[PDB]
Amino acid sequence: ALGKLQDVVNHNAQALNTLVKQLSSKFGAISSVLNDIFSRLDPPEAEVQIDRLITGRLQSLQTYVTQQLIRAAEIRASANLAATKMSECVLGQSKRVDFCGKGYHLMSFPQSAPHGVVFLHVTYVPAQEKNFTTAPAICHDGKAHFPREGVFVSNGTHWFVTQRNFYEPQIITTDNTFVSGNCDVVIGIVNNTVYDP
Amino acid sequence: GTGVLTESNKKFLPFQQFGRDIADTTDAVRDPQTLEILDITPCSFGGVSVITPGTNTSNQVAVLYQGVNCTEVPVAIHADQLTPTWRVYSTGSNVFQTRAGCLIGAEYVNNSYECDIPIGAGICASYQTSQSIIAYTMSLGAENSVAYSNNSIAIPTNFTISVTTEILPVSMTKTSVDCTMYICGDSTECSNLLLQYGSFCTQLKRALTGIAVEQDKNTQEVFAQVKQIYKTPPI
Amino acid sequence: TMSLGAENSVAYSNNSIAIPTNFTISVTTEILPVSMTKTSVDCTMYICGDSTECSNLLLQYGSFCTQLKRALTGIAVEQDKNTQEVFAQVKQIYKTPPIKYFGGFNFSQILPDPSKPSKRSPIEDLLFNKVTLADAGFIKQYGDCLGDIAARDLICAQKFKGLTVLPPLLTDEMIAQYTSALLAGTITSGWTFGAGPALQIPFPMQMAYRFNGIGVTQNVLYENQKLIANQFNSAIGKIQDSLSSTPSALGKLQDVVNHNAQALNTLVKQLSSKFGAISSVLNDIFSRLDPPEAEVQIDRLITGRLQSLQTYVTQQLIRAAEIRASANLAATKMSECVLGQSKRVD
Amino acid sequence: DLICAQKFKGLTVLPPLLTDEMIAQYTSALLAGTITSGWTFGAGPA
Ligand SMILES: *[C@@H]1O[C@H](CO)[C@@H](O)[C@H](O)[C@H]1NC(C)=O
Ligand SMILES: *[C@@H]1O[C@H](CO)[C@@H](O)[C@H](O)[C@H]1NC(C)=O
Ligand SMILES: *[C@@H]1O[C@H](CO)[C@@H](O)[C@H](O)[C@H]1NC(C)=O
Ligand SMILES: *[C@@H]1O[C@H](CO)[C@@H](O)[C@H](O)[C@H]1NC(C)=O
Ligand SMILES: *[C@@H]1O[C@H](CO)[C@@H](O)[C@H](O)[C@H]1NC(C)=O
Ligand SMILES: *[C@@H]1O[C@H](CO)[C@@H](O)[C@H](O)[C@H]1NC(C)=O
Ligand SMILES: *[C@@H]1O[C@H](CO)[C@@H](O)[C@H](O)[C@H]1NC(C)=O
Ligand SMILES: *[C@@H]1O[C@H](CO)[C@@H](O)[C@H](O)[C@H]1NC(C)=O
Ligand SMILES: *[C@@H]1O[C@H](CO)[C@@H](O)[C@H](O)[C@H]1NC(C)=O
Repeated sequence: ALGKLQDVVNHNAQALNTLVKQLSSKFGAISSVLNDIFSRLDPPEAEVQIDRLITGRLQSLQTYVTQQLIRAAEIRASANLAATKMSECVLGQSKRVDFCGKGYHLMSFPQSAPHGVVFLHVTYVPAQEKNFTTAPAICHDGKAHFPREGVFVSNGTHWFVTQRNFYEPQIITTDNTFVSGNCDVVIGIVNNTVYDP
Repeated sequence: GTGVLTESNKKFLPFQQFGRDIADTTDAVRDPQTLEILDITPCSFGGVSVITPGTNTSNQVAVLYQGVNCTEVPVAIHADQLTPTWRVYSTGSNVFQTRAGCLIGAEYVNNSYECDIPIGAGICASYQTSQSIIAYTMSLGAENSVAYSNNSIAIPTNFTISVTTEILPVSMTKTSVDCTMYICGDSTECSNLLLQYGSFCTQLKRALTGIAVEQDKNTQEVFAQVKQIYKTPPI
Repeated sequence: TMSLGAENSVAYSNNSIAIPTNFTISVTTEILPVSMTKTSVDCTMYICGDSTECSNLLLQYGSFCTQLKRALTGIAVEQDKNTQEVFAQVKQIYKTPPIKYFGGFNFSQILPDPSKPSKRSPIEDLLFNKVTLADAGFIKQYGDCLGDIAARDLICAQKFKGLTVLPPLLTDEMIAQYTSALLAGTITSGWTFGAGPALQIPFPMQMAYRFNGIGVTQNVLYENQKLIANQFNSAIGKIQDSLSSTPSALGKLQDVVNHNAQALNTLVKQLSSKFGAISSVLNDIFSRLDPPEAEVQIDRLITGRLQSLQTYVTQQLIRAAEIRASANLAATKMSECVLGQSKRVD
Repeated sequence: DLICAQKFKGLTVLPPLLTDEMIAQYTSALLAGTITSGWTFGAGPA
């Protein structure tokens, strides 16, 4: 579950552990303790031994710092992503798919984890389907009849105009249905009535 | 140098003896005592890679030899050629060749399952049944044929309310290093020699301070988007 | 001097509105890199050319080499993650229905082709052929590398130096199957399958709802169905022609491949630098010097080559971060665009 | 702990400016507003 923060912590700890362990490395030099080098060699050669050791250790610090720069850049990308997620989904309702949850989005709740943030995207998912016979327009009186908002479906014999994301049939009336043109150009136009209130 | 010697079909000009390549390594040589032009090629090699279920579960294991074909891999027994002390695998009967390299220790299965130990080029091993390591091409999923028709729609009559977590990192630990004490602790001569390298320690110090303040800004701009703290109502 | 463009004088008038009276569908491509090539470097065959004393001397340089290997492994697994999260969003591989009459729209250019042994649509075949990819994980038995070959010389030299590439986990056929599942679902179901399984819906109805989602009612779709079908078909054919004509259409992917090839090949050239040593061959250094000076030169050369490898790794890390940003962008595009309809301009 | 050991050799770990109680208070404010106000409190008041 929490792998995406556990890895942050473990990578930081591992980098520091490697940086510490580098102290024992010799880098070709006779030993990795400077006092022994000073108290066992003459200054001219103690000089070069220390030179090599300093170069190695400084280069180790340098690579540590560069790796940290790159990790910080990637974490800043994730922090910009988290800021956008909190703004767009905690403080609103997002309209872009798969940004704030698999499915249609309703809300979101933040929870503060150590070195991170956790969101609880409360989404909406349709479950149970039922096939139907659908027709783009209904030619009542020669004129076509597009559904004002919804799809045309037929439970076999009768036609209803339901919404698209939750089956809920209503009888056809002039308020579900707007008209534009005539039933001579569109294909799949059908013949039905449109009750007038 | 070491390697394998080959009858080079190439022709040297009468005065230069040996060739080279992109890197200045020798890639040919005119053999003395025979005046024959000889090639050089490194003895075959390649990384190995171990495929193990967790030790808490099993102790048997399959080994992947990357790149190499399944011809020289068994020939290379540990006694002479195979450097690692892996003698049983150099003789196993379960040798199977994939596009990643010759692998030893798994039985190829003609089935297909969603897998856990990726190998490469589709293959991926696992543990199954009298129970050992398999090696099978992965399965993308249950190949479905969604029914298209030009007068049939499918309208959902029932919903559900998922709630799915999503975990994002925000900040990291704000380390900081002490250049001189790290490189050499309490050695004045070493400090003298160390200051001679210029603005390295200052540069590291500056970079790490930049990272730390960036962390503080990260947390501040992820969470502190609220004008004033609010209270939940009593009821 | 650079011309920004043809000067124009848009006309303002507080009782003048220009309402268009005719549209024009248009299909326009958009290339994106997703995954780079998974390299993996052998520390002690590059740094320490097939020698014995040098390797022992390397054994006292700390954990630089295991750290390098660990970083490159992280990059490789990251690349497989990128590909898997961009393409394999669909849980269950759908497949196209036998009939291909989608109200008049012609998908033959994008839907798969049963004739070819490579089960890819013709457009995928075109751009595929166009991208000149260097070898990425053949079997390369010792035999194919041994010889006086000419074109394989580059990969052979890289392998000889120990530098090598690893095959991507998902073969190109599995990638093709993933893209075909995305296509079949988005054709016969629409955006509906981004919120669960795929709900079937006749394609003219789906285009009617796409239309209705940009402020134009649906009658300008149902009343002009054949005209829009012809515009769509022509547009797709044009795309095919335009891709075929200019080889620079997809220069981004070629840029990725070439950047990797250059980056790794510089590495092979680096070995021809003495670094202030006697020569660039360890064996000669060991075979002409006494241990004291020999070791000193060896240390000088090992530090040089380790520094070169460190630079290579670092730049690989940078480039992998850029590719991961592009792959996150492509994952967001395949979500908000392929699996839905986007309201974000441009 | 190992932290003391790595503390020597001069590798300090500075604390984060925001303590976990402060961060928890931030998220508590967010939750209370988003529960009794909705989206309204991203735009000006609550
Ligand atoms: C809808 O038709 C398809 C066509 O085969 C069928 O598989 C499916 O079961 C039908 N829907 C229901 C709810 O039965
Ligand atoms: C369809 O809906 C109508 C609504 O009046 C209902 O009377 C009828 O029983 C339903 N089923 C069929 C098969 O017509
Ligand atoms: C629909 O009705 C019209 C007249 O009302 C008739 O001319 C036409 O043939 C009918 N078509 C169908 C498909 O019922
Ligand atoms: C070395 O011995 C071979 C034996 O056949 C002979 O051909 C060759 O000339 C000899 N080389 C020299 C330099 O004498
Ligand atoms: C492995 O070597 C054999 C040698 O006869 C060759 O036939 C075979 O094709 C090689 N493997 C592959 C995958 O090419
Ligand atoms: C649906 O598809 C069938 C088979 O291609 C076709 O005969 C029919 O005309 C289509 N729908 C219409 C327009 O009636
Ligand atoms: C809809 O689904 C719920 C479970 O999600 C179930 O309890 C209920 O009976 C189903 N039918 C209706 C009409 O709600
Ligand atoms: C719209 O433009 C197209 C050009 O492709 C033309 O063929 C068509 O007749 C135009 N329609 C109208 C109503 O002007
Ligand atoms: C679709 O385009 C292809 C390529 O030209 C060809 O089969 C034909 O022109 C069209 N066929 C159908 C059925 O649309």
